Amino acid sequence: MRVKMHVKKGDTVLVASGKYKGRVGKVKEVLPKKYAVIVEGVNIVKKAVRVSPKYPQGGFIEKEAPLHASKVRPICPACGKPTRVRKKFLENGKKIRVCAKCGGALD
Amino acid sequence: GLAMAVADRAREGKLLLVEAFAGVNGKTKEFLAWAKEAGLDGSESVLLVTG
Amino acid sequence: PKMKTHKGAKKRVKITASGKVVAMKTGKRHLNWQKSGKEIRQKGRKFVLAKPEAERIKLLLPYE
RNA sequence: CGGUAGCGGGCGUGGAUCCCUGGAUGUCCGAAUGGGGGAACCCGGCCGGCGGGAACGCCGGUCACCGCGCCUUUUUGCGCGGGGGGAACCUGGGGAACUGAAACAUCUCAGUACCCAGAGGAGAGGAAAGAGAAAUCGACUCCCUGAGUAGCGGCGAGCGAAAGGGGACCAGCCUAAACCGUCCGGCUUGUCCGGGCGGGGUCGUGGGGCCCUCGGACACCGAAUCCCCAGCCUAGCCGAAGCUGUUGGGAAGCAGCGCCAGAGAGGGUGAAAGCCCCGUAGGCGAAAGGUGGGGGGAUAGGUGAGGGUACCCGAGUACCCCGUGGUUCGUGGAGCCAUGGGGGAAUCUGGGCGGACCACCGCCUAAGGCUAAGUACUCCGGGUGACCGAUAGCGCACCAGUACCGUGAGGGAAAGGUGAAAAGAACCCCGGGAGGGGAGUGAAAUAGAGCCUGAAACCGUGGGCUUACAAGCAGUCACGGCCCCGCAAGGGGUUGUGGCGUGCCUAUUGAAGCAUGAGCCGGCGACUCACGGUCGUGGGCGAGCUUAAGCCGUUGAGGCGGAGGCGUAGGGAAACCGAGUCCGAACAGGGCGUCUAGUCCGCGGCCGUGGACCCGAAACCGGGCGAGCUAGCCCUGGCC
RNA sequence: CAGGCGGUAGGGGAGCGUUCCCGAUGCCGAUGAAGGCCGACCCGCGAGGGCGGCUGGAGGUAAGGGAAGUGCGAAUGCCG
RNA sequence: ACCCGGUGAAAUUGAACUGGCCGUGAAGAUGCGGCCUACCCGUGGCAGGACGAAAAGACCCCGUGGAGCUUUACUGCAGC
Ligand SMILES: [Mg+2]
Ligand SMILES: [Mg+2]
Ligand SMILES: [Mg+2]
Ligand SMILES: [Mg+2]
Ligand SMILES: [Mg+2]
Ligand SMILES: [Mg+2]
Ligand SMILES: [Mg+2]
Ligand SMILES: [Mg+2]
Ligand SMILES: [Mg+2]
Ligand SMILES: [Mg+2]
Ligand SMILES: [Mg+2]
Ligand SMILES: [Mg+2]
Ligand SMILES: [Mg+2]
Ligand SMILES: [Mg+2]
Ligand SMILES: [Mg+2]
Ligand SMILES: [Mg+2]
Ligand SMILES: [Mg+2]
Ligand SMILES: [Mg+2]
Ligand SMILES: [Mg+2]
Ligand SMILES: [Mg+2]
Ligand SMILES: [Mg+2]
Ligand SMILES: [Mg+2]
Ligand SMILES: [Mg+2]
Ligand SMILES: [Mg+2]
Ligand SMILES: [Mg+2]
Ligand SMILES: [Mg+2]
Ligand SMILES: [Mg+2]
Ligand SMILES: [Mg+2]
Ligand SMILES: [Mg+2]
Ligand SMILES: [Mg+2]
Ligand SMILES: [Mg+2]
Ligand SMILES: [Mg+2]
Ligand SMILES: [Mg+2]
Ligand SMILES: [Mg+2]
Ligand SMILES: [Mg+2]
Ligand SMILES: [Mg+2]
Ligand SMILES: [Mg+2]
Ligand SMILES: [Mg+2]
Ligand SMILES: [Mg+2]
Ligand SMILES: [Mg+2]
Ligand SMILES: [Mg+2]
Ligand SMILES: [Mg+2]
Ligand SMILES: [Mg+2]
Ligand SMILES: [Mg+2]
Ligand SMILES: [Mg+2]
Ligand SMILES: [Mg+2]
Ligand SMILES: [Mg+2]
Ligand SMILES: [Mg+2]
Ligand SMILES: [Mg+2]
Ligand SMILES: [Mg+2]
Ligand SMILES: [Mg+2]
Ligand SMILES: [Mg+2]
Ligand SMILES: [Mg+2]
Ligand SMILES: [Mg+2]
Ligand SMILES: [Mg+2]
Ligand SMILES: [Mg+2]
Ligand SMILES: [Mg+2]
Ligand SMILES: [Mg+2]
Ligand SMILES: [Mg+2]
Ligand SMILES: [Mg+2]
Ligand SMILES: [Mg+2]
Ligand SMILES: [Mg+2]
Ligand SMILES: [Mg+2]
Ligand SMILES: [Mg+2]
Ligand SMILES: [Mg+2]
Ligand SMILES: [Mg+2]
Ligand SMILES: [Mg+2]
Ligand SMILES: [Mg+2]
Ligand SMILES: [Mg+2]
Ligand SMILES: [Mg+2]
Ligand SMILES: [Mg+2]
Ligand SMILES: [Mg+2]
Ligand SMILES: [Mg+2]
Ligand SMILES: [Mg+2]
Ligand SMILES: [Mg+2]
Ligand SMILES: [Mg+2]
Ligand SMILES: [Mg+2]
Ligand SMILES: [Mg+2]
Ligand SMILES: [Mg+2]
Ligand SMILES: [Mg+2]
Ligand SMILES: [Mg+2]
Ligand SMILES: [Mg+2]
Ligand SMILES: [Mg+2]
Ligand SMILES: [Mg+2]
Ligand SMILES: [Mg+2]
Ligand SMILES: [Mg+2]
Ligand SMILES: [Mg+2]
Ligand SMILES: [Mg+2]
Ligand SMILES: [Mg+2]
Ligand SMILES: [Mg+2]
Ligand SMILES: [Mg+2]
Ligand SMILES: [Mg+2]
Ligand SMILES: [Mg+2]
Ligand SMILES: [Mg+2]
Ligand SMILES: [Mg+2]
Ligand SMILES: [Mg+2]
Ligand SMILES: [Mg+2]
Ligand SMILES: [Mg+2]
Ligand SMILES: [Mg+2]
Ligand SMILES: [Mg+2]
Ligand SMILES: [Mg+2]
Ligand SMILES: [Mg+2]
Ligand SMILES: [Mg+2]
Ligand SMILES: [Mg+2]
Ligand SMILES: [Mg+2]
Ligand SMILES: [Mg+2]
Ligand SMILES: [Mg+2]
Ligand SMILES: [Mg+2]
Ligand SMILES: [Mg+2]
Ligand SMILES: [Mg+2]
Ligand SMILES: [Mg+2]
Ligand SMILES: [Mg+2]
Ligand SMILES: [Mg+2]
Ligand SMILES: [Mg+2]
Ligand SMILES: [Mg+2]
Ligand SMILES: [Mg+2]
Ligand SMILES: [Mg+2]
Ligand SMILES: [Mg+2]
Ligand SMILES: [Mg+2]
Ligand SMILES: [Mg+2]
Ligand SMILES: [Mg+2]
Ligand SMILES: [Mg+2]
Ligand SMILES: [Mg+2]
Ligand SMILES: [Mg+2]
Ligand SMILES: [Mg+2]
Ligand SMILES: [Mg+2]
Ligand SMILES: [Mg+2]
Ligand SMILES: [Mg+2]
Ligand SMILES: [Mg+2]
Ligand SMILES: [Mg+2]
Ligand SMILES: [Mg+2]
Ligand SMILES: [Mg+2]
Ligand SMILES: [Mg+2]
Ligand SMILES: [Mg+2]
Ligand SMILES: [Mg+2]
Ligand SMILES: [Mg+2]
Ligand SMILES: [Mg+2]
Ligand SMILES: [Mg+2]
Ligand SMILES: [Mg+2]
Ligand SMILES: [Mg+2]
Ligand SMILES: [Mg+2]
Ligand SMILES: [Mg+2]
Ligand SMILES: [Mg+2]
Ligand SMILES: [Mg+2]
Ligand SMILES: [Mg+2]
Ligand SMILES: [Mg+2]
Ligand SMILES: [Mg+2]
Ligand SMILES: [Mg+2]
Ligand SMILES: [Mg+2]
Ligand SMILES: [Mg+2]
Ligand SMILES: [Mg+2]
Ligand SMILES: [Mg+2]
Ligand SMILES: [Mg+2]
Ligand SMILES: [Mg+2]
Ligand SMILES: [Mg+2]
Ligand SMILES: [Mg+2]
Ligand SMILES: [Mg+2]
Ligand SMILES: [Mg+2]
Ligand SMILES: [Mg+2]
Ligand SMILES: [Mg+2]
Ligand SMILES: [Mg+2]
Ligand SMILES: [Mg+2]
Ligand SMILES: [Mg+2]
Ligand SMILES: [Mg+2]
Ligand SMILES: [Mg+2]
Ligand SMILES: [Mg+2]
Ligand SMILES: [Mg+2]
Ligand SMILES: [Mg+2]
Ligand SMILES: [Mg+2]
Ligand SMILES: [Mg+2]
Ligand SMILES: [Mg+2]
Ligand SMILES: [Mg+2]
Ligand SMILES: [Mg+2]
Ligand SMILES: [Mg+2]
Ligand SMILES: [Mg+2]
Ligand SMILES: [Mg+2]
Ligand SMILES: [Mg+2]
Ligand SMILES: [Mg+2]
Ligand SMILES: [Mg+2]
Ligand SMILES: [Mg+2]
Ligand SMILES: [Mg+2]
Ligand SMILES: [Mg+2]
Ligand SMILES: [Mg+2]
Ligand SMILES: [Mg+2]
Ligand SMILES: [Mg+2]
Ligand SMILES: [Mg+2]
Ligand SMILES: [Mg+2]
Ligand SMILES: [Mg+2]
Ligand SMILES: [Mg+2]
Ligand SMILES: [Mg+2]
Ligand SMILES: [Mg+2]
Ligand SMILES: [Mg+2]
Ligand SMILES: [Mg+2]
Ligand SMILES: [Mg+2]
Ligand SMILES: [Mg+2]
Ligand SMILES: [Mg+2]
Ligand SMILES: [Mg+2]
Ligand SMILES: [Mg+2]
Ligand SMILES: [Mg+2]
Ligand SMILES: [Mg+2]
Ligand SMILES: [Mg+2]
Ligand SMILES: [Mg+2]
Ligand SMILES: [Mg+2]
Ligand SMILES: [Mg+2]
Ligand SMILES: [Mg+2]
Ligand SMILES: [Mg+2]
Ligand SMILES: [Mg+2]
Ligand SMILES: [Mg+2]
Ligand SMILES: [Mg+2]
Ligand SMILES: [Mg+2]
Ligand SMILES: [Mg+2]
Ligand SMILES: [Mg+2]
Ligand SMILES: [Mg+2]
Ligand SMILES: [Mg+2]
Ligand SMILES: [Mg+2]
Ligand SMILES: [Mg+2]
Ligand SMILES: [Mg+2]
Ligand SMILES: [Mg+2]
Ligand SMILES: [Mg+2]
Ligand SMILES: [Mg+2]
Ligand SMILES: [Mg+2]
Ligand SMILES: [Mg+2]
Ligand SMILES: [Mg+2]
Ligand SMILES: [Mg+2]
Ligand SMILES: [Mg+2]
Ligand SMILES: [Mg+2]
Ligand SMILES: [Mg+2]
Ligand SMILES: [Mg+2]
Ligand SMILES: [Mg+2]
Ligand SMILES: [Mg+2]
Ligand SMILES: [Mg+2]
Ligand SMILES: [Mg+2]
Ligand SMILES: [Mg+2]
Ligand SMILES: [Mg+2]
Ligand SMILES: [Mg+2]
Ligand SMILES: [Mg+2]
Ligand SMILES: [Mg+2]
Ligand SMILES: [Mg+2]
Ligand SMILES: [Mg+2]
Ligand SMILES: [Mg+2]
Ligand SMILES: [Mg+2]
Ligand SMILES: [Mg+2]
Ligand SMILES: [Mg+2]
Ligand SMILES: [Mg+2]
Ligand SMILES: [Mg+2]
Ligand SMILES: [Mg+2]
Ligand SMILES: [Mg+2]
Ligand SMILES: [Mg+2]
Ligand SMILES: [Mg+2]
Ligand SMILES: [Mg+2]
Ligand SMILES: [Mg+2]
Ligand SMILES: [Mg+2]
Ligand SMILES: [Mg+2]
Ligand SMILES: [Mg+2]
Ligand SMILES: [Mg+2]
Ligand SMILES: [Mg+2]
Ligand SMILES: [Mg+2]
Ligand SMILES: [Mg+2]
Ligand SMILES: [Mg+2]
Ligand SMILES: [Mg+2]
Ligand SMILES: [Mg+2]
Ligand SMILES: [Mg+2]
Ligand SMILES: [Mg+2]
Ligand SMILES: [Zn+2]
Repeated sequence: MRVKMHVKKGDTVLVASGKYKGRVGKVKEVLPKKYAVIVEGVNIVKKAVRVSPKYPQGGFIEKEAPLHASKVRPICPACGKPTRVRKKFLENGKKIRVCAKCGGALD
Repeated sequence: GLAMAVADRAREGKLLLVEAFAGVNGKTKEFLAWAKEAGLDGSESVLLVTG
Repeated sequence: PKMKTHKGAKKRVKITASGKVVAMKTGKRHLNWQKSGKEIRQKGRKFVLAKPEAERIKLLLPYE
């Protein structure tokens, strides 16, 4: 029974805390084992790389460091506000995620 | 001592007997309503003893 | 564990109402042919143990 | 697509990884089971298969032993079963010594440690040849009590019951024998004997058999056995409510206004979050497997009253004796239960027992077996701590029963922490490298990986004061000088000369002692706890005080429970009498008593028993491990 | 006001500090917890307790009570 | 052995700013007294002292300690 991530790739989410409090981005990737997410263009850092086949000019590269999955919040496709995931059993059977604020389907 | 404890609270005046709590059908806000009326604004701690 | 009564004391001695400790006079078990009547008589009685040894014996009879 | 990045390739809404349930596969060793063997390797028989397959090899199957059914033509076959492991707990067979007794032998330690066999989630025990004094109880086990009583005891050290009462649990059954039936065998041929099977039978108001009489045989009871179900376990799921401002590297902080609450447990998130995340309260959940001590169904089974008869009612048994064990019982007046030896009955008008023996009065029915629950334990799962926090807590938080030591049995460590995030320092410079200096990342690099904090011993660099005609437990008092902080006056550091000056601990009549202990620093390090006593003390109640186990409630809530314990009477070896009583002929005289105060809880001091303030023997005992060193011998070789 | 106040074994009395509990869903804390390093300062007879500067970086625990693995310099102690 | 380059232990160690004489003192003093002597620091050497190191004296005694051995010590067991 895997880690219970409240957000998937690539949801559109709000970086709700940290240095990037306020930013908005698509969930580029999820890392459940480490309980983290990577949001595009967020939490970027200046990694040094030795001169290589890949990096002949060497120097630095930029890359998005994973944020703690907790710091990130799903945004509603409907009301556009950041929300809290809510579970809703459909008519037929299998369940979906819905916006606790309004009620819209998160998809 | 049990009698003596209720006594200390009697003399202070901080003992109140009620025959029933009216609005409370189960929810916390219901008690909060009722408590307001008994003058339990929650500026002081309360032991609530009831079956 | 709980204390045991010293049966040796229990068989030789008594605690009176006030906690005095009495025993039989020693010295009459035998060799009496030449003991005077007075001596055999006076040894027939009980006597109260001296306080120090008395209070040691009372400790030995704790449920007494 | 484990820890795990890397190189190199894949998979997933056609529902992957992952979690649960049930399958499949499962080399070799191990009870180890075809045989051998120095475990993990070596060699086979029978039957099939494979390769060109005769030889050779591989593959599949099969072949150990013991017990019972002997169903087996003994031979031969078949069938069910056993073996080995398990943390502790359990029963049984055997069974120490140190120690205590201030020596020691009886005794104690103790039927303990330990060895061995066996049982199972428990095991043991268990439906009276009981208890033991009441005209009583009614299987066993477990807890409280009775009780440190009765007793046992070099009557020393010490040991130490039972009945009764209060509770937990609750449950009772099957046979042997008479007698009927049948079946194979006997040859003393038979109303006979023996073995098997079925029926019958199950006892202490004594029962049962067989013959006679009424009843009912369709009434009733009813599993500990079987069937079904609820419920439970082994994956999961739903689950209320926060915005904005602000300081900050970061908000959960501060400020403003809100909301939820059967949820304000807790953990996480860059710091301190009921409303961000996982959750929490409250609910919902299984196709499959396990359980099912609750609910329902069935089956096995089980049930009367008289009269007669005198057929049966567990044998080397009871019983007696000798030698012992058990019990509180140590030979004691020594019963009772058990039995190694000898003698050796009876079938109810019989036997055993109520502490020698006898009489009386009673209790019980031996010499066959089964039985749940209440109880014990903790390898394992969960929950919780006025439990530990890396020298602690398990030996082990980490690659630990490891490294290492030891022939072996066996011994047995040390070792946790960058950061919120690897952003883990490109690039330049010195250098063979190591290591550094710039740069860069970060809030912080005096977080740089030999990474949080970073004390002390210990080692250096720099500065102030000081020191080469003074001899000293190293300090101290004074004065003076220099350097420093100070408006002032005052102070800090250092020490030239003057005064005075026998380290610390322990052990001691006495130590600076040429008596003991300590290189120095850091950390670990010794009067506790339980039960029972005796005083003091803070309280509660008072001629009364008080509950124990347990039951109910809770889930950091208490209540119930009076059995029992102390006290309200003492004296006496006792019978016994009683404000008295004992010795005594006493109506002398003495002794011990009377002339009320206790009891429960907490705290403190001390005492008894426990290792009892901590560390230390030489030794004694149990069970294993060692003749790869050494001693001797046995077998087979070699050397001079 | 008067008198007493050397002290080993030992007896008595009053306190200081360590860990933990209640007090706490509290209060202190990144405007800096604990711990560390200094000090010629304050309070206390003393054990101590404060205050200030530096370090440190996430905890702390009041008044009043409760409980103990509670204080080291020596054990040819133990570990480093 | 000594000197230079390289590597680099140990027992021991309360701390030391560690002189002689005559006294003294638990009776054998670098450490107490009074005198005498001595500029500061080393290197190669000798062993008189530090009652030098090492080993909680093996001698001796003590402990109602241990063990091995003996016998016409006591009690017991095997064996006969
Ligand atoms: Mg960066
Ligand atoms: Mg929600
Ligand atoms: Mg005792
Ligand atoms: Mg005795
Ligand atoms: Mg005696
Ligand atoms: Mg007396
Ligand atoms: Mg005479
Ligand atoms: Mg006389
Ligand atoms: Mg007295
Ligand atoms: Mg007493
Ligand atoms: Mg691993
Ligand atoms: Mg990988
Ligand atoms: Mg791998
Ligand atoms: Mg690779
Ligand atoms: Mg690649
Ligand atoms: Mg599916
Ligand atoms: Mg295997
Ligand atoms: Mg074999
Ligand atoms: Mg086989
Ligand atoms: Mg072989
Ligand atoms: Mg062959
Ligand atoms: Mg074969
Ligand atoms: Mg046949
Ligand atoms: Mg046969
Ligand atoms: Mg046969
Ligand atoms: Mg079969
Ligand atoms: Mg078995
Ligand atoms: Mg076995
Ligand atoms: Mg047996
Ligand atoms: Mg045994
Ligand atoms: Mg046996
Ligand atoms: Mg002995
Ligand atoms: Mg003793
Ligand atoms: Mg002894
Ligand atoms: Mg002794
Ligand atoms: Mg003992
Ligand atoms: Mg035995
Ligand atoms: Mg016993
Ligand atoms: Mg035992
Ligand atoms: Mg069970
Ligand atoms: Mg049981
Ligand atoms: Mg059970
Ligand atoms: Mg059982
Ligand atoms: Mg049985
Ligand atoms: Mg039985
Ligand atoms: Mg009966
Ligand atoms: Mg009797
Ligand atoms: Mg009666
Ligand atoms: Mg009677
Ligand atoms: Mg009666
Ligand atoms: Mg009767
Ligand atoms: Mg004894
Ligand atoms: Mg006894
Ligand atoms: Mg005994
Ligand atoms: Mg005995
Ligand atoms: Mg007993
Ligand atoms: Mg008896
Ligand atoms: Mg009883
Ligand atoms: Mg009762
Ligand atoms: Mg009972
Ligand atoms: Mg119970
Ligand atoms: Mg019953
Ligand atoms: Mg039958
Ligand atoms: Mg028979
Ligand atoms: Mg015939
Ligand atoms: Mg015939
Ligand atoms: Mg048959
Ligand atoms: Mg039969
Ligand atoms: Mg029959
Ligand atoms: Mg029958
Ligand atoms: Mg009878
Ligand atoms: Mg009859
Ligand atoms: Mg009859
Ligand atoms: Mg008739
Ligand atoms: Mg009739
Ligand atoms: Mg009728
Ligand atoms: Mg009917
Ligand atoms: Mg049933
Ligand atoms: Mg499951
Ligand atoms: Mg569940
Ligand atoms: Mg949820
Ligand atoms: Mg929620
Ligand atoms: Mg603030
Ligand atoms: Mg809660
Ligand atoms: Mg709480
Ligand atoms: Mg927020
Ligand atoms: Mg979860
Ligand atoms: Mg939970
Ligand atoms: Mg609950
Ligand atoms: Mg509900
Ligand atoms: Mg739930
Ligand atoms: Mg199912
Ligand atoms: Mg099922
Ligand atoms: Mg299962
Ligand atoms: Mg069960
Ligand atoms: Mg089921
Ligand atoms: Mg049932
Ligand atoms: Mg039916
Ligand atoms: Mg029937
Ligand atoms: Mg009948
Ligand atoms: Mg017979
Ligand atoms: Mg016989
Ligand atoms: Mg007999
Ligand atoms: Mg006998
Ligand atoms: Mg026996
Ligand atoms: Mg005996
Ligand atoms: Mg016994
Ligand atoms: Mg006996
Ligand atoms: Mg006797
Ligand atoms: Mg006897
Ligand atoms: Mg008899
Ligand atoms: Mg016997
Ligand atoms: Mg016999
Ligand atoms: Mg007879
Ligand atoms: Mg006869
Ligand atoms: Mg009879
Ligand atoms: Mg009897
Ligand atoms: Mg009798
Ligand atoms: Mg007789
Ligand atoms: Mg009887
Ligand atoms: Mg029987
Ligand atoms: Mg049983
Ligand atoms: Mg567990
Ligand atoms: Mg647990
Ligand atoms: Mg702690
Ligand atoms: Mg450590
Ligand atoms: Mg640490
Ligand atoms: Mg460490
Ligand atoms: Mg360590
Ligand atoms: Mg463990
Ligand atoms: Mg690990
Ligand atoms: Mg490991
Ligand atoms: Mg281990
Ligand atoms: Mg391991
Ligand atoms: Mg070693
Ligand atoms: Mg890390
Ligand atoms: Mg970390
Ligand atoms: Mg660098
Ligand atoms: Mg270079
Ligand atoms: Mg080279
Ligand atoms: Mg830099
Ligand atoms: Mg920089
Ligand atoms: Mg910073
Ligand atoms: Mg800095
Ligand atoms: Mg690293
Ligand atoms: Mg790392
Ligand atoms: Mg390193
Ligand atoms: Mg290195
Ligand atoms: Mg270090
Ligand atoms: Mg350092
Ligand atoms: Mg300079
Ligand atoms: Mg200097
Ligand atoms: Mg001069
Ligand atoms: Mg001076
Ligand atoms: Mg001057
Ligand atoms: Mg100058
Ligand atoms: Mg200067
Ligand atoms: Mg200065
Ligand atoms: Mg100034
Ligand atoms: Mg100035
Ligand atoms: Mg001045
Ligand atoms: Mg000065
Ligand atoms: Mg000076
Ligand atoms: Mg001066
Ligand atoms: Mg001087
Ligand atoms: Mg002196
Ligand atoms: Mg010493
Ligand atoms: Mg002296
Ligand atoms: Mg000395
Ligand atoms: Mg001397
Ligand atoms: Mg000496
Ligand atoms: Mg000495
Ligand atoms: Mg030392
Ligand atoms: Mg030392
Ligand atoms: Mg020394
Ligand atoms: Mg050393
Ligand atoms: Mg201590
Ligand atoms: Mg003491
Ligand atoms: Mg004490
Ligand atoms: Mg203590
Ligand atoms: Mg006590
Ligand atoms: Mg007294
Ligand atoms: Mg008291
Ligand atoms: Mg009182
Ligand atoms: Mg009790
Ligand atoms: Mg409840
Ligand atoms: Mg309960
Ligand atoms: Mg709790
Ligand atoms: Mg709790
Ligand atoms: Mg209770
Ligand atoms: Mg009692
Ligand atoms: Mg009489
Ligand atoms: Mg009388
Ligand atoms: Mg009178
Ligand atoms: Mg008379
Ligand atoms: Mg007279
Ligand atoms: Mg008179
Ligand atoms: Mg007189
Ligand atoms: Mg009189
Ligand atoms: Mg009088
Ligand atoms: Mg009176
Ligand atoms: Mg009077
Ligand atoms: Mg009185
Ligand atoms: Mg006491
Ligand atoms: Mg004693
Ligand atoms: Mg000991
Ligand atoms: Mg003690
Ligand atoms: Mg004691
Ligand atoms: Mg011995
Ligand atoms: Mg020996
Ligand atoms: Mg061997
Ligand atoms: Mg050899
Ligand atoms: Mg040869
Ligand atoms: Mg030759
Ligand atoms: Mg004080
Ligand atoms: Mg709290
Ligand atoms: Mg708190
Ligand atoms: Mg809270
Ligand atoms: Mg407060
Ligand atoms: Mg900050
Ligand atoms: Mg501030
Ligand atoms: Mg600061
Ligand atoms: Mg310093
Ligand atoms: Mg200052
Ligand atoms: Mg002051
Ligand atoms: Mg304070
Ligand atoms: Mg202060
Ligand atoms: Mg700072
Ligand atoms: Mg600080
Ligand atoms: Mg932090
Ligand atoms: Mg406190
Ligand atoms: Mg505070
Ligand atoms: Mg306080
Ligand atoms: Mg306090
Ligand atoms: Mg309190
Ligand atoms: Mg306190
Ligand atoms: Mg301690
Ligand atoms: Mg010490
Ligand atoms: Mg030391
Ligand atoms: Mg040493
Ligand atoms: Mg060491
Ligand atoms: Mg050492
Ligand atoms: Mg260490
Ligand atoms: Mg050391
Ligand atoms: Mg030379
Ligand atoms: Mg040279
Ligand atoms: Mg050299
Ligand atoms: Mg010095
Ligand atoms: Mg001399
Ligand atoms: Mg001198
Ligand atoms: Mg010296
Ligand atoms: Mg002097
Ligand atoms: Mg001198
Ligand atoms: Mg030189
Ligand atoms: Mg040299
Ligand atoms: Mg020289
Ligand atoms: Mg010399
Ligand atoms: Mg020696
Ligand atoms: Mg000699
Ligand atoms: Mg001794
Ligand atoms: Mg002696
Ligand atoms: Mg002696
Ligand atoms: Mg000797
Ligand atoms: Zn919405």
